[PDB]
Amino acid sequence: PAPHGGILQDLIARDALKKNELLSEAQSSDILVWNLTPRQLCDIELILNGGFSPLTGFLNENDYSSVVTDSRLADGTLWTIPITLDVDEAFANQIKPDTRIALFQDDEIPIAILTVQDVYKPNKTIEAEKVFRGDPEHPAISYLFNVAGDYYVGGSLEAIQLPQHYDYPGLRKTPAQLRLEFQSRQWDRVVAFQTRNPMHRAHRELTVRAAREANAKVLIHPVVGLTKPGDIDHHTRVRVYQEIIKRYPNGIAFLSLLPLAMRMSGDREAVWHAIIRKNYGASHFIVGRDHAGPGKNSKGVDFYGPYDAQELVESYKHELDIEVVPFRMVTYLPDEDRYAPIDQIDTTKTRTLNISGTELRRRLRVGGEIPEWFSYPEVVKILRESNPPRPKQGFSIVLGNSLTVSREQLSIALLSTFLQFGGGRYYKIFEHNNKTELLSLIQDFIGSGSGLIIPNQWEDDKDSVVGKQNVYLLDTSSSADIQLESADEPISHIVQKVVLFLEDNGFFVF
Amino acid sequence: PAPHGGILQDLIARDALKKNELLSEAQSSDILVWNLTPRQLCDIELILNGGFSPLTGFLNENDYSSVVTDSRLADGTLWTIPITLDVDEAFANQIKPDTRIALFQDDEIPIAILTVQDVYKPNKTIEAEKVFRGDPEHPAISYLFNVAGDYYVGGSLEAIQLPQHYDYPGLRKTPAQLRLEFQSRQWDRVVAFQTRNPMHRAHRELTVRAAREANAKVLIHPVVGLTKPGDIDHHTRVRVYQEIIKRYPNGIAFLSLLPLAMRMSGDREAVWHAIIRKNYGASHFIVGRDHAGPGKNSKGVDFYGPYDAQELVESYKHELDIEVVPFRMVTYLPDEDRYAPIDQIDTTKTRTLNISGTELRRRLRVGGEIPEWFSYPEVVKILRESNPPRPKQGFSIVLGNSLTVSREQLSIALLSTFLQFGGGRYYKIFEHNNKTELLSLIQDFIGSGSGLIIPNQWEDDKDSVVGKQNVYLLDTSSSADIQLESADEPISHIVQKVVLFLEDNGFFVF
Amino acid sequence: SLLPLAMRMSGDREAVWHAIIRKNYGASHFIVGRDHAGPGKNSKGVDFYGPYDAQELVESYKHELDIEVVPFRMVTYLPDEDRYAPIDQIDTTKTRTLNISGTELRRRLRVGGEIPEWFSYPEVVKILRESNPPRPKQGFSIVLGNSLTVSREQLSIALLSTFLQFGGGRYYKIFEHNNKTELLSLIQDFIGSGSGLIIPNQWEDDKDSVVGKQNVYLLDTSSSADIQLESADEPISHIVQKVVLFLEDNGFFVF
Ligand SMILES: [Ca+2]
Ligand SMILES: [Ca+2]
Ligand SMILES: [Ca+2]
Ligand SMILES: [Ca+2]
Ligand SMILES: [Ca+2]
Ligand SMILES: [Ca+2]
Ligand SMILES: [Ca+2]
Ligand SMILES: [Ca+2]
Ligand SMILES: [Mg+2]
Ligand SMILES: [Mg+2]
Ligand code: NA
Ligand code: NA
Ligand code: NA
Ligand code: NA
Ligand code: NA
Ligand code: NA
Ligand code: NA
Repeated sequence: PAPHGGILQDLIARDALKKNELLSEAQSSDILVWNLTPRQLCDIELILNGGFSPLTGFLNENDYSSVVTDSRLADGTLWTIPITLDVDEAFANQIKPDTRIALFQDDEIPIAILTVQDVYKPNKTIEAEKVFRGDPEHPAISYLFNVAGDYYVGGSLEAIQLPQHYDYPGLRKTPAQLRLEFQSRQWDRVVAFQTRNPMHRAHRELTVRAAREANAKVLIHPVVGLTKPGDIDHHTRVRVYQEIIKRYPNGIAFLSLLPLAMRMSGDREAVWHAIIRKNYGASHFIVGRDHAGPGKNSKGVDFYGPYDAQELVESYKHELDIEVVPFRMVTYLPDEDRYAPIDQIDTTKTRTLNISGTELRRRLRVGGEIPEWFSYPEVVKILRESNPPRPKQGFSIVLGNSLTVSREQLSIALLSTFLQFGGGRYYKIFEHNNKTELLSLIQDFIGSGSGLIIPNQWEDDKDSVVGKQNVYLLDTSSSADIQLESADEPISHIVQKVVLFLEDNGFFVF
Repeated sequence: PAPHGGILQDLIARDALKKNELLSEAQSSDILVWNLTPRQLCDIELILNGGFSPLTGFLNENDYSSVVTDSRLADGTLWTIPITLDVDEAFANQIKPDTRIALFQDDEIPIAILTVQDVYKPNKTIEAEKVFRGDPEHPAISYLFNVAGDYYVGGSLEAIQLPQHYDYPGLRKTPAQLRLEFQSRQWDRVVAFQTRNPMHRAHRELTVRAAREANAKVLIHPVVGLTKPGDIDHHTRVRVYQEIIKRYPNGIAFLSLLPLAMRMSGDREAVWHAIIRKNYGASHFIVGRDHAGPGKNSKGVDFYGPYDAQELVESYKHELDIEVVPFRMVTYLPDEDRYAPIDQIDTTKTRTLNISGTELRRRLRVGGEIPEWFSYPEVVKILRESNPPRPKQGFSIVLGNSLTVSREQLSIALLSTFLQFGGGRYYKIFEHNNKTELLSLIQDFIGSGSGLIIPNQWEDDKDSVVGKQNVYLLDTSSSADIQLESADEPISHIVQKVVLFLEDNGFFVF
Repeated sequence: SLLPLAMRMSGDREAVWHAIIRKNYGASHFIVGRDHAGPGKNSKGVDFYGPYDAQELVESYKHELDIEVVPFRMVTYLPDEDRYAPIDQIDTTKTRTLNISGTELRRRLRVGGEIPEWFSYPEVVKILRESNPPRPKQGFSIVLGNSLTVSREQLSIALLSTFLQFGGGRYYKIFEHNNKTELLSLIQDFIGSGSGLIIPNQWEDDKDSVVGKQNVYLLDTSSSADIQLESADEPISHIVQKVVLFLEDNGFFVF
């Protein structure tokens, strides 16, 4: 269907003949520069390539306010997620309306020139409540307060070039490009599938049934910008998509990556996804259970109800101009060797099997088997590689502050001991000297599968620098992972405690 | 047989009742301390545990000189390798005869008290020529000049404790201990096998035949102190020995580790090995082809003739007091599915197969198959782990000084590109800032299998800090591993050059 | 169909006889092979019959045998073509051919080695391996020679305890025959059963015939001993080693 607002605002194409001129202005000595944050790069790419039609810049306060309370742009155009350029006070003060500023990437690549319409300090409590529902634990609110700038700069954009990406150049289709790809194949009915996760047999099955019921071709449009915190990296995920797309019948599916920065804003985001896919050329879209929802908070309560998304999108059905296909999740029937829509089988009368994310995570952590009815083997092989089991995981042993035995000798004892065991893990007694440049290397070593022995703890005002994954404290204190019987426990006893701890946790296997 | 000189100089046992007294003296405030170098720890352990009977300390000049020219101690006792305590001038000056000094390990563990008999500056050109044959490339001469102190301190030793080791506590038998292990099994004929390498089927076969011909039990006595430069680490090797010892018929073999510091001094060392094994309780010993020889020098010439060792040991036969079993190397006969002594088959009349070290190294580098007739599978599995093939090897790409493209962008491009590929290798753009504390981490990352992208070169006065294995220079210069067409070559072209280079070299496999 | 014939291995005469016999059983044709029904060569390595005596003799009686004799066209395997072809059709020096002699087949079976499907069908090879197991599965006997002055009761006990350490499932027995025929005749049955027997003393020479000599080894100082002792009073532990390593060299034990 036609782009939201009727026109594809592909600013790259619009400004093609001003590229040199704009590029030269961006590189002028007198122009004020702003370095785009990683989320802003995600947003500006979608504005510049028309992914966010009718947007043609970051929202000024007039539009922003309507989006916050009315879920629309001041002109009444449905638009549920505010896209603004958040800056700090120091920069906001240097700019006034009509000021033209340059937006760079990595402090070296000019992306666009923004003509300032306004500068304002939004009430983040209202946005937090109105747009994201108010739970301080909602990733969007966390970002809203802890990362986002306190001042929004609204203004019209002029394009120099889209944010630079060196990976998957072939798959990052812009709206215009994707539309031409469909057009060259004569596809005029396309159902799009959103995801920020690996795809298993069930996803393959459900998307194909969608294709069959909507009489449409399939578009697997995964998000590769910012997704939920803790999600699997997009490189791993792209590898999985590239693998699963080969499992569809020839000529029925197309894989294209979307550099979107999700807010995990549930029902509002679901609407936004529909609009965005319409701009990219899809005729149909599937909205899932708790679509774009971040789940439950600490108190175990739902950030959104499982059907809020589908209900909200349905309420805007008459103006979305993109058909929404009903979400029919499928489950595996052992006794019939097939998948079937969950709404068609009687739980208490028919056998069904499925592997929850929690269980999948466990199996991967212990190197256990994962059945082909759940996920294709080539897909599982990829997941095991990016997330190796414990015998292949790195780790660190931190000699606590309470230790009175010789740190130099205990570290040497641990090294010599670990080195006896096989498995190929690399070991290092690592001294950081409380230097940040060294502390930041700890998780890289662990990520590399290495075993580090750290002679002493770093200062508390440095915790933030070190990731806590697979990092274990050896100390007399109660908060120690490997508790010492006493501060002067004999080195050989300590060594045993560590070895058996690592064994119990799967790092060593004999 | 009886220890060389007639008495096992086990100083640990001799001084058992002075341990507290000696320990207290070593920890006195006024006593002069010397930190033992890694080779001296190897030597003192063998002196203290009687491994070097009749030695009871480091050689004074009187004995040392006789060993250098006469191959004997001043009393006429056969002794071919000088064992001295080499120190720098600053320390030598602080000591005079009768001075009692303490010998520590790791600057914290007291090993012994040495009563200085003399202090002298040896003519290292004579020792180099007389003891090690004079080739400046002989590892012993290299050490003699580049590492060893210029002053020898001769003196009698009193034991506090043997050098601390936390790995393989069970297998490091002292002479007295090994002798009791043989005695408890009623073994009175034992043939010992020396090695600083992995053991393959041929070694298993030849040692068993030795046992059969000498009517003796087998002692696999591998060196785990210092061996030849470039040798496989002893942890890997011990794993292999522990594995192969299980392939002998029950009750025929015993595995014990020897903390010797080899000099790779060919025929002289061969004699020394015989003496040492006699002290440890062996009745027989096998002297191999080019036994304890370092091979050929740069000009491709032999450091020693292949039979110098066997000939020298044979010339001392009447006073060694340990039988030397003839070395009968075996080779595999495909057509008969068996190994047979090489001196029994006609090369041109019978089929024989064998895998040279060079070829073994290749197969391991490319992950190729290695047949069970060559080495037991459990042994090969261990070698593959410590020395993984290229797809599992780490590496570094150094952005040369000639580069005029943006280093920050080229590094980012390489990262994003590498991250597309699968395989689980971990990647890092690593900035060392010419800091030693960071440069020394490069090979640890590579040893961990990681891929590092280094934005700029380090200063030449730092080369020594970084190992050169799997480190590749991207530069316009001729000495670059990955040569740029020009200093400003487009980033995408450079990326391709690197990817294809790494592929050609096996790091990436598609 | 099985024929309860008692062959005489009488070469060409027997070949004729086989033709007659098959005619009686109803065959219209018969193949006479190379050295058909021949026993091979004698000690001096000379042929009991010429390779074509049989075919020639049968051919000379062709007009009265009343059964057609089909020419014998032996086939060989062509690796490069994955097929068998008549040996009389290929040029030895121009075309690759593979084949496994009886001697080699026997070896492979004795050592448990692989035998390729181009030579014999796997189900056929499985059967041959069962009736003729490789050395690790073969029985054997160790006879303590008459020259031994060490204690026979202790050496036998030492050997037993030692063998019992090793795995593999072979059953062991210190077997006393007391020169009784009823016991001596059981030796090869035990060996045929895969068992390992330790025999404390030799039987009288007028009894040799009763015991098969397969896998029976003499431990003695004499020159004709399979496992030669350094001396009659060699220490028991040394003797044990000599035996273990001998059995290993010969494939009975594998570690
Ligand atoms: Ca703030
Ligand atoms: Ca719920
Ligand atoms: Ca205490
Ligand atoms: Ca010097
Ligand atoms: Ca040579
Ligand atoms: Ca240029
Ligand atoms: Ca013949
Ligand atoms: Ca005697
Ligand atoms: Mg882009
Ligand atoms: Mg020690
Ligand atoms: Na429409
Ligand atoms: Na999904
Ligand atoms: Na709700
Ligand atoms: Na002696
Ligand atoms: Na060797
Ligand atoms: Na020579
Ligand atoms: Na003839």
